[PDB]
Parts: sequence; C-alpha cells; structure tokens
Amino acid sequence: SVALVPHVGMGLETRTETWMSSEGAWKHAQRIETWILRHPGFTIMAAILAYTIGTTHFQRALIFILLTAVAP
Amino acid sequence: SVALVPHVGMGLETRTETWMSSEGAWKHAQRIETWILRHPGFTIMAAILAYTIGTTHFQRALIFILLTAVAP
Amino acid sequence: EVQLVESGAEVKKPGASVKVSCKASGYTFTSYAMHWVRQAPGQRLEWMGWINAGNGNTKYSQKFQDRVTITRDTSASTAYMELSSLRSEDTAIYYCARDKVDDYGDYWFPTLWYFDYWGQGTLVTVS
Amino acid sequence: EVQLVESGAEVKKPGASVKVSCKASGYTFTSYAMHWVRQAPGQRLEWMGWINAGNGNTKYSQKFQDRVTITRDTSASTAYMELSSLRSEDTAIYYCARDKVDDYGDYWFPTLWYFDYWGQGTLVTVS
Amino acid sequence: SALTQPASVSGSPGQSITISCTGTSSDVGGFNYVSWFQQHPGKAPKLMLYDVTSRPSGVSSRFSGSKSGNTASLTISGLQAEDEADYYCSSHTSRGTWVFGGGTKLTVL
Amino acid sequence: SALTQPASVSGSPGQSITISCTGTSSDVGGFNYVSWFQQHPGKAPKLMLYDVTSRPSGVSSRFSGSKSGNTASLTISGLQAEDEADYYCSSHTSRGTWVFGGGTKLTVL
Amino acid sequence: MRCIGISNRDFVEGVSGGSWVDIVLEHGSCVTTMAKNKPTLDFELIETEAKQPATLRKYCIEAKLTNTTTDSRCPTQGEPSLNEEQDKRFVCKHSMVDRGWGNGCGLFGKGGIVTCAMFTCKKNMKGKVVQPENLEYTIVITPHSGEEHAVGNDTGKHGKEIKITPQSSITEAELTGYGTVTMECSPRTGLDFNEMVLLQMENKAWLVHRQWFLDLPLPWLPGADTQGSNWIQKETLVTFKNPHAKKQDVVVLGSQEGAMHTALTGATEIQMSSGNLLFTGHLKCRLRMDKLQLKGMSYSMCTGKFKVVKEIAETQHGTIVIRVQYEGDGSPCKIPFEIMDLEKRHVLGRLITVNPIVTEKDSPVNIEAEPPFGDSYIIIGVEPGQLKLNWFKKGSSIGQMIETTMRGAKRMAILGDTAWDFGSLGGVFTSIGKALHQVFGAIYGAAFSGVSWIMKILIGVIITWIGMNSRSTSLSVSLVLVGVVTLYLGVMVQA
Amino acid sequence: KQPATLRKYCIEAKLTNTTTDSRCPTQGEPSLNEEQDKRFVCKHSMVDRGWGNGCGLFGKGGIVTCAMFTCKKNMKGKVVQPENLEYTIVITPHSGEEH
Amino acid sequence: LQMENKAWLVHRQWFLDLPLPWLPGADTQGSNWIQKETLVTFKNPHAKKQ
Ligand SMILES: *[C@@H]1O[C@H](CO)[C@@H](O)[C@H](O)[C@H]1NC(C)=O
Ligand SMILES: *[C@@H]1O[C@H](CO)[C@@H](O)[C@H](O)[C@H]1NC(C)=O
Ligand SMILES: *[C@@H]1O[C@H](CO)[C@@H](O)[C@H](O)[C@H]1NC(C)=O
Repeated sequence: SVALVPHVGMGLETRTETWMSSEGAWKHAQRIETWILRHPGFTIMAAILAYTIGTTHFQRALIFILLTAVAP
Repeated sequence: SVALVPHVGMGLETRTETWMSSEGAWKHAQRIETWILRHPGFTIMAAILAYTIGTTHFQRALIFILLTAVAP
Repeated sequence: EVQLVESGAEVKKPGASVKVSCKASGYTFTSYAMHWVRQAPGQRLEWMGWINAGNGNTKYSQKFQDRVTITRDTSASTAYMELSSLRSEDTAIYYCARDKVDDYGDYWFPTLWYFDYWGQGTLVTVS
Repeated sequence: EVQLVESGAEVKKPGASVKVSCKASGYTFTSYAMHWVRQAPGQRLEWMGWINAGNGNTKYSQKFQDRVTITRDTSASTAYMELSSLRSEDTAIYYCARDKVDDYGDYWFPTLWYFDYWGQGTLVTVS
Repeated sequence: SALTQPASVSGSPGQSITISCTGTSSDVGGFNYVSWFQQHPGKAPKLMLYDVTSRPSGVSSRFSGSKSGNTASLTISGLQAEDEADYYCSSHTSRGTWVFGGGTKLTVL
Repeated sequence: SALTQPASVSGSPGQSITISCTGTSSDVGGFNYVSWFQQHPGKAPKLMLYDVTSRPSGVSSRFSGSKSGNTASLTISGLQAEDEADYYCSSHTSRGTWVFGGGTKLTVL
Repeated sequence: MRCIGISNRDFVEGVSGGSWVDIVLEHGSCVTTMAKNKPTLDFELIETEAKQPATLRKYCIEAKLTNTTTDSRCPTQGEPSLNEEQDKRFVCKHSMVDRGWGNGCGLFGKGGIVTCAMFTCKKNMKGKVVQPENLEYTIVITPHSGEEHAVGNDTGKHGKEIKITPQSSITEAELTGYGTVTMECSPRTGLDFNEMVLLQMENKAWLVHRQWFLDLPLPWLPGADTQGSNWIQKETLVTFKNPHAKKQDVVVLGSQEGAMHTALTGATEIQMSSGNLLFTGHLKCRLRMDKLQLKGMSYSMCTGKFKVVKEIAETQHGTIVIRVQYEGDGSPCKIPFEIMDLEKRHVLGRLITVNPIVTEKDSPVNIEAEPPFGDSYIIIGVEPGQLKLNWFKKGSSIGQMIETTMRGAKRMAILGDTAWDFGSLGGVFTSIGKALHQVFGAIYGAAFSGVSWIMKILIGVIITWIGMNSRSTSLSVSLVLVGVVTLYLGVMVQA
Repeated sequence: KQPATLRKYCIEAKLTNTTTDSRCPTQGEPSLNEEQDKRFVCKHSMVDRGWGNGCGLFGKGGIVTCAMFTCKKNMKGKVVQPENLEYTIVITPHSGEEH
Repeated sequence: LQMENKAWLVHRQWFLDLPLPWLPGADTQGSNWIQKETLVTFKNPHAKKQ
C-alpha cells in the first residue's frame, strides 16, 4: 500500500531529525528476526540452498543473507 | 509497521478467495518495477557488483535478482 | 398456514408521514425477504419495496428513492415502511409480498417463485 | 449433621463496635474456611467476611476494606466477626459459611461445592 | 418503466384467450423471470404462474405460458366464468428491480 | 460486582420457569463457579447447586442449571406450594471475591 | 437439482467396500453421489457458525493524547521525575536536551527531560478464540427428484438442512420418498481451530492465524478486562519528536484501520455481524447409503407422447439438462429415457437423474444425463410418439481426463491430505498415499511458510536448477517432487 | 510565503449508491450509465448462471458493480517556487553584557 | 504536504507516485478522483455475487 516506499533514500536530510528517527531505523531489522524465530524452516532450507550453490564462503553467506532478507 | 508482514504464508487458505486476492498478488512486482524506473543507478551498480561475484552465470543472475529485490 | 397481515391506517393529511406494518407468521421471518407493492386505486401495481432480509439491506428504487424509507424488526417478526411527505398521488393501497433469501443470507438473486403470499392491503386517504 | 449457631446482638449505635460469633461443631474446624455475609432485607448478599484458615489469612473485600477487622480462635473452635464504625445502613441480618481448604494449607483456589452450610441469622439495629 | 400488456380482452367461455406482455431485453428478453398474477375485484392478488411455464400448486392445470424473445404470453385453455380477473405481470430486471404489466382485465359474457 | 436477575417471576404448578443472570467475562462467562441459593423467609439459605448443574443431597433432583455464555439459567420443572423462596445467584470471580444476585420473588397465583 | 449450475462441483461414483463412501465438501463445491442403484444426491455446506466466542486480546487501532506535562532538570543531576509517570495510562520517554545559563541551570551540559501524555483508545479491534467444540456446521441434502422448477435452486424448501456439531451424533435425515441417509462426519479434523482467531474490525471480520494475531505491533490489552485503559504496548502508537536538542513533544500516530486492511491481505473474510458465521473451509463426511429407497421402483412404464417444455441445455462438465412433460393417462410411472448413438443399437451415455419419474401429475420433470463426446440421439419414450432429440457435445476426447487430472491436482493443492479422503478405502494405495502425503506435506509445512506468491516460484527455479545440474541420479529426486511441485504450488496459491 | 496546491490525495473515503447489472452468459458484458460517470468506481467480473437464476444456458454471465466514491479526508500538498522564500537570520556580537 | 494538523517536506517525485486516489490541485468540487482503485477493493467470493 502507501505504507511501503517510505521516503528514505532520497536525500533532503539535514541536522534536524526526521519524522521517525530511532523508530523507523530498526523496524526492518526486528521483523526479519521475528520472522526467523517464528519461521525457522525457510532459514534452515535457505541455509542449505545458499550452501549448495556458491563456491567461496562469502557467496554462501551473501546468498544466505539475501534469501533471508527478501522473505517478509 | 503493521502493514508489513502482511499475513501471506500461514497455511489457512481455501478454495474461497481471500481479502485481497488479485489486489496484492502483483503489487510487489509492480512496486519494485516502479522502483527501478526511478532509481536506475542501483540497478547498474547491483549489476556490476553481482557480475564480479559468483563466477557462474546463475550465481550472477541470482545475486542480481536478490540484490535488486531487497531494496524496496 | 402462512399468513401475512397488515394494519389499516386510513386518514392522513398531505405533507405528514404515514407508517404501515406487516405482521408475519407461519415461517422463520429472518430467512425470508419482504417486498412492498403499491397499487394506485383502479390501475397498475407499482414496486415500492426495498429488499429487507435478516440483516437489513435494501434496494434503491429510483422512482421511490428519497421520499420513502423502510424498517425491519426481528423480535416481533414484523416489517415496517414509512412514507414521509405524501401527496394526493401517493394515496393508494399498500401490499406486502414475500420472497426467499439465499443460503448465505445475501438476498440478491430472487427466487423464481417470487411474491408467494401477499397481505390484505392498507388503503390510505388524503385531504 | 452440621449446624452453625451464632451469637446475637441486642442494640448498637452508629459508630460503635458490633460483634458476632459462630460456634461451629460436629466437624473439623482446624482445616476449613469461614466466611461472613450480610443481607439487607430483600437485598444483595454483601460478602463481608474473608478467607479464614488454620492461620487466619485475609482477602480484602473492596467495599468493606478499611472498616472491618476480623479474628479467629482454635481453642474454642469458633470464628470472630466484629464491625466497627457502624452507620444507618449496616443494620441487617448476618450469616456464616463453610468450605474445605486444599491439603497444602493454602486456600485461594475455592472448591466446587462452596457454601455448604449456613448460620441462622442474628439481627442488628441502630439507635 | 412498465410492460405493455393490452387494456382488456374477452372471449366466450370454452375457448382460449392469450394475454401477452411486451418488454425490453433488460427483464424479459434475457431473463426467464416473467410471472403472472391475477386479482379478483375484492382485494390482493394471487401468484398464478411462475418463471415461464411453471405454476403453483392449486393452479387449475390449464394456465400456460411461453416467451418468444421480448414477449411473453398467457393463454387460458377451457375458459370458464370464474376467471374474470385483472391479469398482471412481473419481471426481475437486470438492474435488480421489478417492473409490472400495464393492466389487463377479462370478461366472459 | 453484581448480578442482573429479574426481580420477580411467576408460573403455575406444572410449567417451567427460568432465571437468567448476565455476568462479565471474568466471573460467570469464564469460570465454572456458578451457584444458586434459595432462602425461606424464616430460614437461613442453603446450598442447592454445585459448579454448574450438579446437586447436593437433600433436594429432590428437579432443579437443573445451565450456562449459555454469559447467562446462567435456573430451570424449575414441576412447581409446588412450598417453593416461594428467594432464588439468589452466586459466582466466584477471577480476582478472588464472591458476587451475588439481587433477588427473585416466586409465586404460583 | 440445486447443484446444476454451481461451478467446480464434482461427482463421485461408488459405494464400494461396504455401502459407504468418503466425501469432503467445501463451501464452494457441491459433491454429487452416484451408485449402481441408490438414487443420486447433492451435498454442500451452506453455513458454519462458532456459537460462543471469548475474546483473546484487544488491540488499539486509533488513539488520542491529552494532558501533556513535561519535566526537565539540570545537567549532571540525576533524572527528571513526574507525578504522572507512576500511572501507566501515561506514556513516557527520557531524552537529552542541552542546557546552559540561558535555560537557567548552570554547568552548561546536556540535561534530562521527560514528557508524559495519557493514552485513550477510541477504536478497538478484538479477536475471539473458539475451541473445536460448540460450532455448528449446516449441510444440505437434495436428491435429484426431478421436481418442477427446482434446478440450480440454491434457495427454496426442496431439501433437508441438517445441523451437525461435535456435540452431535450420527444425525440421520429421513428425506421423504427415498428413505434415510446417515452422515458420520468429522467436525474436528477439518478447519483446525485453536490456531484461528476470529478477528473483528468495526463492521468486518476475518479468520486470521493465532500466532500472527498475537505479535502485532499495535498497543494491546488482555481479553477479559473491564476499564480498558491499561494499554500495554503504547510505545508503538505514539512518537516522541526531539528535532533539535531543544525540548521534545508528543504526537499520536493516526489510524491503522487502512494500514491493517493491507495487513489482512491473504486472510479469508468471515461474517461476525449477527452470529459468527464463517464461510470458509471443508468438512470430511463419511456417507453410507444402505437405506436409500429409490422412489420410482414398483411403477410401470409410459405409453409415450411426451412434450419437451424447456430446451435441452448443457452445463459445465458436459451434461445436458432437459425438461419434459407427460401427456396421457397412468401418470405415476417411470420414463423411457435413454441416450444412444447413430445407427441406433449401442446404448452409450449414462444418466445422472437415474430413474426419471412422472410424479402423478402434469408437472414437468428435469432429467440430467451425460452424453458421449460426439453426435448422439437422446430418446424420451416409446414408439408411438417418441422424442429423438439430436445432440453434439464438444471435444471431451482425452481433454476430459487431462482436465480432471489438473482439477484433482488443484484439489490436492487447496486441501492437504484430506484430498485423499475423497474415495472409499483404496486400501493398498489410498491409505498409504494418505500417509506419504502427510509426511511430504509435513516436511513441506515446516518450510515454505511465510513464503509468498513469488518466492515459492523462485525456490522452485533454484531446486529445478540444482537438480538439472547434480549427478548420481538425483535429477529425478530434485525435479519431480520438489523442483516442479513447488512451481505448481507457486502458481496455485493466493486464492 | 505564497504556496498553491498542485495535487490533493484522499485519506479516508466512503461509498454510497451501490448498483449492479447482470447479464446472461453468451450475451456479452453489461453496461451502466454510472459506468462512464467518473465519480463511480467500476470493475467487470463474472458470476455463474443457470436455470435457478432465471437465466438459461448454464454459463458464466458477466456482472458489473458501481459505487459512488465520496471523499471525506484530504492530504493536500502545497508547492513553492524558489522565489518569495524569506529567511530570517539573527546577528549578535560577543559583548560583555548580562543575560 | 499537509495532514490534518501536521506538515512535512517531501520531494515531488515521491509525492506524485503515492498509490492513493488523487485529484488535480486547484479546483472546486471534486467528483473526478483519478486512481480510485487503490482505496476500494472488490470481493468476488465463491464465483457468486460481488
Ligand atoms: C490495602 O488494604 C488496606 C486494608 O484496609 C486498605 O485500607 C488500602 O486502601 C489498600 N490499598 C490499596 C492500594 O488498595
Ligand atoms: C485531563 O484533562 C482534562 C481536561 O484538560 C482534565 O479535566 C483532567 O483532570 C485531566 N486528567 C488528569 C488525570 O489530570
Ligand atoms: C444515492 O442515494 C441517495 C439516497 O439518500 C441520494 O443522494 C441519491 O438518490 C443517490 N445519489 C446519486 C445516485 O448520486
């Protein structure tokens, strides 16, 4: 809805703090981790898929964090 | 906020249609496709950073799709 | 065994509000609809009714939109119609009529046997 | 087989200290609970007394929280109930109760068949 | 906003009389809701014939119906003098509303 | 902190009378601690019903109780001439106190 | 009769084993039963209500803030303290303003500040759990009677509505003329309550997940609570504006009614307006048919001269529906209906309104039958005045079985393991595919959960690619049951 | 100093005058005079029809539904050109002066 | 931008792309809201009425 595209990375910011600093700065980092602790199956299976395709450890960690991030 | 984690994967789906079938099935795709057409430089940059990691074409395509899809 | 009866109110001066009832019996009233048909004396019947149900929906009759309103009642098994600001052409006899409601309670498609039993009628008078 | 007699009060004054007892016999008093309840004539049973036990614990009833003080005794197998600072609405009839206590000593969970037996009624007045 | 059945018809007791209603494709030309009512000059009418051809229980086995596109007809085989009544009509439109016939009465003598 | 039973009920000997009590979501509608007490005008009251429906010894197996959500019903079948008592209600709440009914008056004529 | 015209209905043939059959029927579908005898019936759910609800957790859609009092103190002297911080209606936050001699304190440091603002909800949103007892399905049973003007007839008194609960029993219905029928149902296994919260807005209602309903970011309050003012998670509906290092101020944060109508995407709507009427889910029903009289035996045949009174009209799934009417005498009698072919020997194309019957009057009857997939004659009587109606049914060669394969697979997508309870004790094959579907669907259930429309397709592409590159014959292991099935599930969700 | 709005959004609306129009399966889509009125919201879907709906032909007949969109809360956004944009700056020296 | 009693400072390309029913700014009576489909939803359950 309109509650997505939240007007973040488009400049215009100054010393004065925004409408939501310290509230809308960690809300995408809490609900991912809440989704991990409430849906572990895609975390283990995403770890197996990331560990499968990927030669170095950096690519396995990268695809793991990205597949963990794209899911809600 | 509450408009995130939008109650999608829970089981619980039947032959009846839900509250927002066909108004929420394609809003994510057209949301990121209207995101790319207003921020293309992240698509070029994510293309060249996904190209230089993952030395197979499928890992490059996968990291490009994921790095584009993470940014809302 | 299924009777629809009304309550006759005769004299009502033009400009006021007239109210008509429908004492239903013989069935569970919340599962059947209730129409209202007006017959001007000596000529064509006319469809006033708004499609009440167990919930209380209506249907927007274009010729009878902002002059008449309608009212249901669940406990006493009764339907009510309130015609406000009546005229010398809004004086007639008033009939109720019964149709049956869908299994979901959403009376939108009518039954093919609509208007099964009617009420005896209430003639009104103006001066 | 279980009878709960009480102690009567003749006449009191609003502000004085009325007092009523209960001689309980025929069963084991050391491990049951004793309540006290007030009935205005034809009115609601106002639950005065509290959850007495073998050690005499309390549960603060909200309407009578800072105006009643209750005690007990075991050597006489009785229960005590006295209400200080009376007024012109406390004049009513009194009763008693009976309920068993959990075997661990504590009584907060009541049992299913509470209020088995009752008193007989001792009327209090004001002047 | 009406149907256009004729003013009055007649006939000798014993022969057939067709009463026909004409309307647009909002109610009759597409749908099969075209009902038939009669009222005797005492008071309130009676549901006499269903969708196109069906009838209630207690209808005397001789009232028939058809629909030829934008026009539905009511025939009475074996006329008697009991059936002198004001024959009406009804139709569930595509909008959801009901419309009625213009008004047809019947004489036998 | 109170109960809302009607103040006066009536019924001939032979028919049934029911007394309902509306409680909140902590005292009656949540817990199975619902009791019923009648009171003679010259006698102290006495226990008549257990947790919901069950009975003590003494009374002669006529009185049945039920809980229909937030309502607690007292069904009486086969009225008599000595049953003109004051059927109070009771409920152990959630916090730990006991609430009671206001009072019912019962006659036969 | 009442099933003809409803989309995605299905037929079951067979009472094998004993005299029973297992059917599972949704609110949308309408299962029709057939046998070698035993007249046909039409079943579907119409209603499912939870009788007595009880609230779990009330949330707070919209609030207002009044009575703002702030309190700020000197640098390096403790923290501020205000009288209304003791109350828990008020919301509070400690932050750092900077102070000096112009603010009248000394020491020129960065001091403390509190701000209080009491919290007052004015729009509630409560959810009500129900236990899998005390809920009342309502199942309607209509035989193909061939009664007049009763086809597609979702209204009207024509069948038997029986109301089953887990409080209930065998619940047998004596539908007249045809005998009794008993439905041993399972009203507990199907919809799986105690994970369902009957959510309720102002005039709307949903059926949401329990664990989803518990962790919402709205300020909440426990269920059984009079004086609903002790809101617990008030920090997520007010925001504390400290723009510069000057003093701070409070503002409330609007209405999440529209912000939750996006959150309720994917939640199936129910109706909590007068009774908690649900219209979602299925109900497995064992149906035994050993007391079904057929209502039309012990009647003689016709003498002929029927009269078709409504045109032959095919439905979905390729079945005609005609309406004929007897002319003559001897009116309680059978009907010589048979469909056959060109050259007129082979009788091919069966019936669905088996034993059509003229029910003693001049009332037209309705006959449904399934013609073959080409030209066919449909014969409605005997030689003095029979009716040879010609008919051509479109296609239906191998497209029918490749259609019911896809529709059976989508029944395995909507239903879980319950789609194996659609037949009557296969035994060696059905009772084991039930369990293998419970373990494949079980370890599929503890994965792919929270995963959306798109991401199921994406993981299907990934497992498909890993299978199409791996070796030691794991290609068929990683494409067939996971690499393609998760693509089909990736398409057939978001109903 | 002088702003002028360029686009106003609506936050909370309401719907009134709900109408519908259904049609037989092989007779094409319906049409309403409310459909080309721009203050009504419209969409074409289809329901299934049969002899129990007074229809015939046993198919999926088209349907419309129209409802008058009525706003009652606005989010207007004003705009200013880079002229008539009046700053205010204070000037103060370090004088030895109390307060 | 301006809410009921609040006000922000957002840039115009973000403002013009908000999925919400808009109307051209300087006008009288509205009656011509443009993308009305983002604040209504149409429910078609069971392939019956909508
Ligand atoms: C605690 O109990 C005492 C007993 O008399 C009462 O006076 C006091 O008001 C109670 N305190 C609270 C906070 O309720
Ligand atoms: C809240 O504000 C109202 C009006 O300003 C006032 O009457 C009330 O006393 C305030 N509440 C408290 C707890 O002070
Ligand atoms: C909507 O119905 C209301 C009834 O009060 C009335 O304003 C009018 O008849 C309708 N408005 C339209 C169609 O714009």
